[PDB]
Amino acid sequence: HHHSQDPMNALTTIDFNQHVIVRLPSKNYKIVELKPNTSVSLGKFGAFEVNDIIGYPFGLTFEIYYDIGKVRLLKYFTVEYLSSSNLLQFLIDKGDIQRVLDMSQESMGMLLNLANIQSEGNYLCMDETGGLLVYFLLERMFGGDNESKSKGKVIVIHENEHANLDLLKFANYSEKFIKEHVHTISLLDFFEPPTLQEIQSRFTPLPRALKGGKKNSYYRKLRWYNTQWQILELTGEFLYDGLVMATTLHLPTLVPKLAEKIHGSRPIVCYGQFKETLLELAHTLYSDLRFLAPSILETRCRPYQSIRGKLHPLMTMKGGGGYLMWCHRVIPA
Amino acid sequence: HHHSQDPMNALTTIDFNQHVIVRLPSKNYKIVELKPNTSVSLGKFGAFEVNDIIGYPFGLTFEIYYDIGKVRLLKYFTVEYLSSSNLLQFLIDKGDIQRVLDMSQESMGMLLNLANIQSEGNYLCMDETGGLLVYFLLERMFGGDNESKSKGKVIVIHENEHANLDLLKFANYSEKFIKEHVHTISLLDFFEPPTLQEIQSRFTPLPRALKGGKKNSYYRKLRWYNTQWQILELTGEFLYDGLVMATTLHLPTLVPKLAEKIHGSRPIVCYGQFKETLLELAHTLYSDLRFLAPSILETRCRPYQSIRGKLHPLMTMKGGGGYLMWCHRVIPA
Amino acid sequence: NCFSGYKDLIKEGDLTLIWVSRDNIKPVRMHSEEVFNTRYGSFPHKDIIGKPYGSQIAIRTFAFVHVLQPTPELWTLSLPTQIVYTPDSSYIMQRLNCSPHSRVIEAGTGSGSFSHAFARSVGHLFSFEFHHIRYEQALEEFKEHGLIDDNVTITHRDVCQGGFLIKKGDTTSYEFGNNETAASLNANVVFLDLPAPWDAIPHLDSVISVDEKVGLCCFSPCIEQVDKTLDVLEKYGWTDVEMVEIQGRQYESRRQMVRSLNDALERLRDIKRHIKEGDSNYKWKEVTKMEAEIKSHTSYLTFAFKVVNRSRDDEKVNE
Amino acid sequence: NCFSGYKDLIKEGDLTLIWVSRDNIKPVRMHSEEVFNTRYGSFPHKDIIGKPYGSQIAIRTFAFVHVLQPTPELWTLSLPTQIVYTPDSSYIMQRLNCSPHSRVIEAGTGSGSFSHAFARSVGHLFSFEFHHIRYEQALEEFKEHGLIDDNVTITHRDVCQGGFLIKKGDTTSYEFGNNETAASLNANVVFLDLPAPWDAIPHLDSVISVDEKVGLCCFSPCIEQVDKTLDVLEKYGWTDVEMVEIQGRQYESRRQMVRSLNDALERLRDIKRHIKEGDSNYKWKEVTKMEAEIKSHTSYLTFAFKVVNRSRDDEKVNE
Repeated sequence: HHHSQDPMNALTTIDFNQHVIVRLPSKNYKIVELKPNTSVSLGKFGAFEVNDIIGYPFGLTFEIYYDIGKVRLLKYFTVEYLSSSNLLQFLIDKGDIQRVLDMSQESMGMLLNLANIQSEGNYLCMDETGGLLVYFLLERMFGGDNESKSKGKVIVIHENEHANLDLLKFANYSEKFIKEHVHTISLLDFFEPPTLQEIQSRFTPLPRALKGGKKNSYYRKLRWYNTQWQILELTGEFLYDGLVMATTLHLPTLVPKLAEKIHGSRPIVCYGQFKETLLELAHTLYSDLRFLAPSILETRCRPYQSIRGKLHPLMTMKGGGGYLMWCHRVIPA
Repeated sequence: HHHSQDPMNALTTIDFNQHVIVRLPSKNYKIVELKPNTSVSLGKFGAFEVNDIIGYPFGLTFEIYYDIGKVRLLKYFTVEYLSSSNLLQFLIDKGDIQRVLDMSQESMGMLLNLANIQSEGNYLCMDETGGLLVYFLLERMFGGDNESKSKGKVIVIHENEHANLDLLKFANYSEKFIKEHVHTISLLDFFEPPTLQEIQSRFTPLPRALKGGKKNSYYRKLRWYNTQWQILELTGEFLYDGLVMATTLHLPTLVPKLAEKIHGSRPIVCYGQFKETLLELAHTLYSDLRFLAPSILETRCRPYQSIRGKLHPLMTMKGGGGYLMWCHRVIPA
Repeated sequence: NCFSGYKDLIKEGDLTLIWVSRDNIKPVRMHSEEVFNTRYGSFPHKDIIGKPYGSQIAIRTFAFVHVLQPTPELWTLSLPTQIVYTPDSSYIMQRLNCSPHSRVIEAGTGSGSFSHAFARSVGHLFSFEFHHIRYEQALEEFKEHGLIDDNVTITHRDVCQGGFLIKKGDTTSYEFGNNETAASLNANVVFLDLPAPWDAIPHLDSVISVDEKVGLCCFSPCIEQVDKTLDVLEKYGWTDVEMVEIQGRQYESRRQMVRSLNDALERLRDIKRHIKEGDSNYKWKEVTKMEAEIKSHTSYLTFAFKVVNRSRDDEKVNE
Repeated sequence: NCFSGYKDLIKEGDLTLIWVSRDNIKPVRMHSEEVFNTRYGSFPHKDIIGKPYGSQIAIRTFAFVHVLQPTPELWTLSLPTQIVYTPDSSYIMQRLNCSPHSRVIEAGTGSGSFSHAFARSVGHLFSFEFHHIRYEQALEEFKEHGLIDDNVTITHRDVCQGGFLIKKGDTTSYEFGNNETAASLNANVVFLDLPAPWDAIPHLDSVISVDEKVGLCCFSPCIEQVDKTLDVLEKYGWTDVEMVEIQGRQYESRRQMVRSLNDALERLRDIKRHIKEGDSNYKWKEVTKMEAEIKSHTSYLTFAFKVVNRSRDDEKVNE
């Protein structure tokens, strides 16, 4: 803002203070924060100055060479946008596959379309991964644009007092963006919300001219009050445009309760690492007329060694990738 | 035997009175019995005289042409040996996939090797398919040779009063061969066999010179007696060299009872159409120290359109193929 | 776009998807005087209009349908070759990171299956159709669905011979702005579903974004086609090239009867002395059952990326 | 052949496979003075010899092993490239209808994995090894296992340059009968695992059976190799040509904890006022879990068949 020149686009361009992906020659990923006037170490592959890569587009490979080395366009490294795909891959490389419930890129990609995820939708979500699912949703809805004019929201229902959304610290989202597009509510506040009466007995607002400590003790209470009021708005007769879930809670006695707040004709997608889990859910939903034709889906990707003359699928790879339970909320006659 | 010339080899050569496979231009199979001086109809693809194809090797394609047509080496048809593979494929073409419990060629091929099936082994078997599994076993052990000197046996344990082995009528096995290599025993006779005392009270043999009706009423009773004696030999302290199963009976409370008659270090292979079934069994066997490391295996075949210039996997095919539960009988310390 | 957003109530004139069964989904435009017929009965529209989307509709001699708002996934299942199904398309979109930031080139339009999935999330879609009659049909459909008035452009073009430029005078739905004589495609996402994608790739340099990573996916049924594609991609400077296949499966939730040894024994003891799935008179085990027929191959997916201006503004960084 | 038949009791001098864990199976020859060491303890052989095959053997400071009779499947799992695993090999054997009727040509011998599976069921096995040092090792192993004295022949040979004929004077285990100067291979089953199988296929006409359907499988990692194979097969008169791939998966039987909504609620109510798998203090759901790493590609399998004498004895049929 203090520059006369137009800002750099961090969606297209390597920019200061962005969290960014770096692919090493060994093909594993690192996440790197681009603090001005600092250096970054890649162990055996050398170190480089952050300033020397700013302003380039993503997808380029830089060589580190020595007369902390210098960088030129091509040991070496490749700099990529921190996409939902790349974040998942980083977590897998890091060894956290069980923390992401064994999910794959194709399974999450399918979940996004089965769930009909759109910029203007309000989606009900459970995410036990630390926010990876939330991030897949947000990146598809807004593309990482903190200035999006779209009004869509992800409402995260969670098991503990607070939601675990720690992965969003890598997302390059402003606090404003997050507050506008992500709402969190515990399972207890969602299924047994406080009444307006119960809320008011703790605080009712004043009819602005406050100052000092009085202004600050008041707005903290008013903050609590607005939180409570948000819960009222989200738990009333409010109806959501879809339900997406990656939780290890017991689905057969959880999903029917969540689906009462979903509008008719909206998709429901439950991700699960184990098909037997979804099988039990599908049978439970078969006998509930509020659910249309629950289906268990599986998608698996097999890459090829893609060099001309020696074309063949990869000979080994990791198993897993999980399964999707897809169905639609409907209204019985 | 009344020919001075050496007989034709029905393993290598199209021969009279053999059941044989015919592949039509539409690629579906028919089973054809080659009765001398008869004709065979293939509907829209014409009819031909059995005599005109005898003596050729298997694997040839014949054209039917007209001046009941004549045949020459190439509408058309291909004549193949009735192998265990081809019998399965015929049943699938015929639409009987559920009668064969959805099994595939690769799953049965794997079962044969996991079970270490050998010419001299005595194998315990359950087969609800009408004898397809029994036939896979017999063909691997003896190769269709009714004069094999090998001594191996398949002992079929079955649910009803008699075993359903009706598919063996297509097998081109003599009654002698079958009687020498296949024994049947009901579940009740296997788990609660009659005693020697109970058998003798109904019949004890005479010390040969009988004749007429006396010789014939005696040998019928002696036949019953020998059947009972065979059961005694197979249910005592007799131990088998392997257990192979394709049944839809409840496996967790059946397999431990069957495995008591299996020698230490012998494989156990249970085929199942549904993995959830085998999963339950594997957990049951985990806590029984008589079973070593039960594993659920899956094998799937994907053919390619194999024409040069347009190479790619088949675009559609049937799902299924089933699963194998593999483990070894062991002796706890 | 009647595929986009979230309608509450079914209105006269609305395009709906009426779910009859899993393999039977029909697109039906509501009209108060019309009737929807299935092999199970007749459903007058006036008994549907005014009810919420997702309503189960019942008639006696009871038969049912469910009336749904169109979505790309359900639309694709309703269609009767040139079809990209959801396992392939959702993967392609995820791997190329589709979002409102995306500007995509699609050729050819084919069934329009992929076009509807793109349109839902992309900033803009530029679709190209070779066949003049398929072009006209796709145009009329995209217009009726509301795609053309939102974020979709379709153009009649042999992209292998004539490239991707959109100029005034061309057969196209494109609405030219003030002082615009040509569209600036500025594509950062390219999907090619063509007989010979390697003839089209050379034309991409004129229409792709030049200051960002551009992603490309080529959709080809045969390995020989993949081989020719890998070759041209290398020649025209595309990197991070990788071919993959996607395999999708669907399972039914079913039950197998529990049949014990003891009951088989008891039946044999009796001999010695002388059904609908889920039936509560029996015990059942839950099992998953694979779809009868599987799509064991749709196409090989070849992904590639390009950056044209492999440079930075050195002095603008200095400031 | 110590892989064949069914031994009751473990004997001094027996080759055994000692199962330590799923990924740890070791071949061990029993000797009364020797000891078997694992990372869990020491197992003296004299405490094993004389016990039945399949015995669990226990020691305190309790640790266990299981002592098994060798089989081709367990042997293959015990081995440390050129390995054909059971999903591929069992399929190949089934599709080519292997039985005592089979006479097979295998080239190359590779790890000997396939050789042991063949030997168990075939009439005779003719195996060919290119490398003189691998030949000698395979020969010594096949001899020790008892294969050479049963139904297996191994020959040192570059089959692509010198073909498959076995003549007196050749480097081979083959035992020539009376008046035999050359083996009559008379092969009806051929398996080729070679860098360039298309150089070997032309030599097959001299050694395959001429009056029966001969089956061939070529094992090649790359699609380009498949393409060259399809070409030569056609030129040398092989028909019913089909390439397939086999995919094997293995699953663990596991359990996931059942965690109810109600218990999550009760935990949140408490907040408001202010573990080994299978643990019987909890509820569990049985689940299958895929092996951590999968063999997503071993090789393409190209099958083909030939009949040389495409004729019958017309007059012998007349009689």
